[PDB]
Amino acid sequence: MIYSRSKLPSEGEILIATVKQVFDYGSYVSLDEYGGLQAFLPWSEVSNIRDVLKENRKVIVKVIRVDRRKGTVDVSLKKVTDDERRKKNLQWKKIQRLDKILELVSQKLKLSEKDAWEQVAWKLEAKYGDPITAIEKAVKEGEKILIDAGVPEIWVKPLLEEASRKVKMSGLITVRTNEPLGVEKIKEVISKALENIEQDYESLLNIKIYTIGAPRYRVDVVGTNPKEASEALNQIISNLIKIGKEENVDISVV
Amino acid sequence: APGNVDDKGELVIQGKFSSQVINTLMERFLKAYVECSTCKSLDTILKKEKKSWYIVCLACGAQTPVKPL
Amino acid sequence: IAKEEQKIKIYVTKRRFGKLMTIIEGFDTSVIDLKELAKKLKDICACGGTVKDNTIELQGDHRKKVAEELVKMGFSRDSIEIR
Amino acid sequence: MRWKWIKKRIRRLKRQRKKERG
Amino acid sequence: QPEVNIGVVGHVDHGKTTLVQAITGIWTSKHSEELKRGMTIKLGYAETNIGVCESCKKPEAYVTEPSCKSCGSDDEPKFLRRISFIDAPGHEVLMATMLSGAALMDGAILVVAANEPFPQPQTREHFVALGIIGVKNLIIVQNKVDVVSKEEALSQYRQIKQFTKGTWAENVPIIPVSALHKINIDSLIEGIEEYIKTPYRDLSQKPVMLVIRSFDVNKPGTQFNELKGGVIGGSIIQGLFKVDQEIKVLPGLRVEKQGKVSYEPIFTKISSIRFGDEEFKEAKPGGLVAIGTYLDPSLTKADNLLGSIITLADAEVPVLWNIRIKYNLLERVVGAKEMLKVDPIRAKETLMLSVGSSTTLGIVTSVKKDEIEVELRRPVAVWSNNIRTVISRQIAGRWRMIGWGLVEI
RNA sequence: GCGGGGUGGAGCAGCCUGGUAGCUCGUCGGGCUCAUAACCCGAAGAUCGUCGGUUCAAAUCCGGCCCCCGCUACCA
Ligand SMILES: Nc1nc2c(ncn2[C@@H]2O[C@H](COP(=O)(O)OP(=O)(O)NP(=O)(O)O)[C@@H](O)[C@H]2O)c(=O)[nH]1
Ligand SMILES: [Mg+2]
Repeated sequence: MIYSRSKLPSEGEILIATVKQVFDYGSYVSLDEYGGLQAFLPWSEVSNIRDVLKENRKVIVKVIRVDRRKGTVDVSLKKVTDDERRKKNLQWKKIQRLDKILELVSQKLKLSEKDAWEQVAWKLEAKYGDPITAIEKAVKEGEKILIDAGVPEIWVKPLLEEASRKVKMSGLITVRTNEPLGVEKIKEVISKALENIEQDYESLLNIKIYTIGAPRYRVDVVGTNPKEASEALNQIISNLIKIGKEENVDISVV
Repeated sequence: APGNVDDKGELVIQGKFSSQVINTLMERFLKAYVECSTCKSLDTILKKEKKSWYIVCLACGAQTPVKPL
Repeated sequence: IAKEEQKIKIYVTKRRFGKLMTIIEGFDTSVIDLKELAKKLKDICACGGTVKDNTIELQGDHRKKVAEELVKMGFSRDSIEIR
Repeated sequence: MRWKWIKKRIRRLKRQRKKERG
Repeated sequence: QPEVNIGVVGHVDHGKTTLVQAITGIWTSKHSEELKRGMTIKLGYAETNIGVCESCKKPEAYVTEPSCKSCGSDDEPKFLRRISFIDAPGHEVLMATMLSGAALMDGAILVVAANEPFPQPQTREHFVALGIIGVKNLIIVQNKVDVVSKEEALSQYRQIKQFTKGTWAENVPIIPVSALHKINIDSLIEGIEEYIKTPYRDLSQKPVMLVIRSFDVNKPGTQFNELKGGVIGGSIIQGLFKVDQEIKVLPGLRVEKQGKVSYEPIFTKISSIRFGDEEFKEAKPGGLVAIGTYLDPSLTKADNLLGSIITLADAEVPVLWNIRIKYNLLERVVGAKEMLKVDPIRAKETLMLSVGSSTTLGIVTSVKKDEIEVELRRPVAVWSNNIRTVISRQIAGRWRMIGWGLVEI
């Protein structure tokens, strides 16, 4: 529930629709950006035809006809330029980073995905921007970016805590030593390197370091953010080596 | 080669082998896992423990231990 | 250290310009090193050669030679067949 | 040639000098 | 802890391991998966309790647990001692680890197969290795008597009673068994209780020990925070170690400097002591021990310090490269199917010098009547002047015992 | 301990990004050819290891529990 602030799409617009039923001489589509607004798609506008006419792969189109009278819309997937098929395909993952937030927040607050799209997503639309980038400034800066535009102060915190899930990344290191109490120097040079790492390259989820051979070890930085992977893992691995080299514990990446 | 048994008791080996080399390697099996070592009867049970299987004849009463495979 | 033994088929083959070649096939590619074996065998034969998939190939008839060199190295006389 | 020989002479020397050292 | 180390020697598949199963209940694993399809390969290990049914009749009186109600009646068998075995392999070429093992043994049991032609290539090879080294406490056993004629295990007992005659083995007693079904094993227990007696070892002596395994307790994936130490596996021979003693290994790890070679002693502390599956605070000779350490398990993974020897930290032990052996030869090569006469030793030749538990190779520089000097590859830590050694050659692709003697410093 | 696979009988795609289970073979029937499963046509046949959740909807996404093979290693 992506609700819209219109009754019919404007004619010659591009949007994400979902195929609903495969009929003989066309196919009824649901224009996902208009309250699942049922439109028609004939064959003269299609073009191996059983994976894009799939019962509901979500295909992108151009609106050919909008008969405002009856309430019925035609669409075509021939009349999408392939320089209209990418930037309204990046606009899809931002409009379905939003859908999710208001699909779990409205639920949590126990209200409606209509009163979640009317209040949050139709008053951060007045604030020049896709309502997922007036919340990406919000979760980082503050809840005063949500209050500014007049987004009712019931959604404000349930939004900011339902927006900010895992990503797993690793590396093969080699810990060779000859110290009398070497095992202790390994545990040291790992608990001194895996240190103050939960606040440098910040709120990541867990770090595990373990023997998969004897000298070979895997390190494992899982993180909420994918580009909060190597950044961290690499600082850990850089400090392994440095704190390994300073204390006579030979360390190196594979 | 690979294979599994059908749903009515039939071996489907995935590799086309002549009708002879299956007998010669099905006799050898008999020799190592069914023919007891005391009187050559073929009338045997196959025991299993931790890591020592035994051919147990139903005629004489002895036990031919076998490499467990 | 390890062990492993295998059935060994040795025979005359065919290469381009120049003479026949000698195929030695049927070694266990996990355990045995055809590259260390073959360096050793090219020394005995005194022929160029390679590891050709899971085989060693040796340029010229070397069939009595190789069996005589393989049995020395601690391979079984009874697993080897010169064809 | 003298490439050959120098390394042959060297290998002879080493290997033998290995056999003397041992 | 176990009091004493007993070998189980013999030919390949004669059932040395199966007879350690029927006494201890413990299998060597049969592992490397390649051992699970071959047979035992690394030195097996197994322990047990030998009580005695005082209130009943022998040999069935000789129990394995505190339980006498099995034979006669209940009176809980007085415990006599706890023991431990070392199962050598039986395959001809795994000669070099059985020798190695034999530096730790206080006594042995010769497992002959009742269904094969008696003097089998390794059965003998082992035996004379025994007679050579000094393991004078032997008990022969005729194993597979469950698959033979009652005439056949007697006619072989002739053949054993005639071989065992001109050799040193007076009344070395031949107890027929059936390792498979564990019948007549309690009579083997009466043998081993009588003949393989518990020697005296002076504890005040310089702590010395041999190593024959060593393992990374760390499973695939134990986290760094509870990375337990590396583990050296071997048997004490002289002294007694204690939990929290400073220690060194020898000859120890070698460095690399552009093609150079240089071994050196490693130091560490005893992190933990354990015998069987039970942890101890001290350790004494007889038995194989294990010593948890604080050194990097990468150093002691697969079995890296195999052959090494452990001593007190700040002790006095020469790490020789070159060595003076006084020696003597067998007149035959009791080992090969073939008995071809042992040639006299030639200079600039390769031989496999077993000293202690280490199995080194080395090259011969000098050759006298009975005094040779051997340059080596990996050094040897010579803990005493009473170092028995064993001398092999490559006869035909497979390594063969040919002479023995003593290490001179 | 990590994987890697599991799918008509058989070989296996598909699983990423869920929306009438595909291929090759075999079988079986018919046809074509002089006679060939050579070709042409059709049928049969997998609730996609197992158990469960999420989803309107799953072979797919998810997690416990198995079955073979690489990795590890006898783990004092
Ligand atoms: N019938 C019978 N079979 C036996 C007896 N003892 C052992 N076996 C069988 O013989 C096989 C070999 O036993 P094993 O103990 O490995 O012989 P081994 O000499 O110890 N082998 P290794 O050289 O590795 O030490 C096993 O599969 C076992 O089942 C026996 O007394 N009777
Ligand atoms: Mg054995």
